[PDB]
Amino acid sequence: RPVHLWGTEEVAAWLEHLSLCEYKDIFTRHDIRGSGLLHLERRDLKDLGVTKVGHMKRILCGIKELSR
Amino acid sequence: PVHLWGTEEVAAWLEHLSLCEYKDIFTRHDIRGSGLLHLERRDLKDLGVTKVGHMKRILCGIKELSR
Amino acid sequence: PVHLWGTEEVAAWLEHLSLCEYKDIFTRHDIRGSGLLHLERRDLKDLGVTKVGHMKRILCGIKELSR
Amino acid sequence: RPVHLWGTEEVAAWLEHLSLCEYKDIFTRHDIRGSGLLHLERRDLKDLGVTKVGHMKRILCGIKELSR
Amino acid sequence: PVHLWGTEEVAAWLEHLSLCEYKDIFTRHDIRGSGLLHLERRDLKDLGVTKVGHMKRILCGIKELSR
Amino acid sequence: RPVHLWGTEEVAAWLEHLSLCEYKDIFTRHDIRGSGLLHLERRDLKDLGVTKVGHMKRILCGIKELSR
Repeated sequence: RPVHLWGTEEVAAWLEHLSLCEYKDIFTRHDIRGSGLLHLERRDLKDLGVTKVGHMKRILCGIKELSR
Repeated sequence: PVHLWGTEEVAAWLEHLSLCEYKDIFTRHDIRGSGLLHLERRDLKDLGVTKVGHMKRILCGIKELSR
Repeated sequence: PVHLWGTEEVAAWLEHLSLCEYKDIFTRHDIRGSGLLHLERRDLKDLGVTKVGHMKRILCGIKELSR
Repeated sequence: RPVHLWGTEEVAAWLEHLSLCEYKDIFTRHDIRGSGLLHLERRDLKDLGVTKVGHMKRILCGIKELSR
Repeated sequence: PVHLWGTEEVAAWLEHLSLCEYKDIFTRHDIRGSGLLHLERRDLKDLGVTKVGHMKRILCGIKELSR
Repeated sequence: RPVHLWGTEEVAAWLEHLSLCEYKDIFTRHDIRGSGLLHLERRDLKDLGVTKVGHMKRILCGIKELSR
């Protein structure tokens, strides 16, 4: 289960875990593997479709909250 | 506790700063409690805030929240 | 050494990342070794890559090449 | 010979020097003087006809590799 | 001061760049001083300039005017 | 008088104020209200009839020079 080995579906849970299920799609289409998450930057999220800041933040912080 | 401020809890805060004119976006962007705590100049720029005196007012209202 | 990777050397790499589905363009665009080392989000977007998880996979495969 | 004083033909060599002779034409038509090179941006190259990324890159890096 | 360059003031400038062959359009389009200061790649493309080396020459002659 | 509330005639002055009176017509026909001005883009101007760059620029800059 290493954060870095999360298959695309592993990530999905996570988001669902943040109540951001509504993003499970794209995050899946863009083959967002475990590791990928760990480096998403505001722009990646913008390219990934996320726009409500409170969500980028929510996702972004859900990340530091991961590696760490 | 800020850490759990619903989107409406934040609203008050802004209104407490006399920045009510921003309660909209801050609400649309689902700016939860925690989110505030990490806004960076850019987030505010993306959030619509532009008058520096306001970005600062909001940003310091944050430093003046966690600490 | 990457710095001299012919267009086919790069190909392997991609295939090493399981991104074989990109070996085409990367070859058409005469993506030599050095070129890789400087691809920027845009180059990848121009290069056809779009699934973020891939741009990242490629980009990090690069940081994970020079360093 | 100052990079900034390269006449249009000076540039030409350079490209030929990168094995990008196939671009000597346009680069010449667009009166690409020495200095001009120094500021080409992805778009200039796209307007200049270059499309194979590996070439824009090759040219672009041939530039930092110049001024510097 | 550029900021007030009449259409003919601009003309000299171009001629100073050895881009006299453009003094026409730049004059027709009533390219006043200030206008120059904001030309963007497109304006030049609309203005007729096409040889990149010239758009650049003009554009930098501008950066090299305000600053 | 809020830039955004300029009636069609309010705009007119402005243009006349830029010595672009020769455009007061179209700008009036196209019911160019205050706010409208604030978002004109090169194309709007082209559709609006303005063609001498120095004028689009003049108008365009007369705008940033407004909101700001």
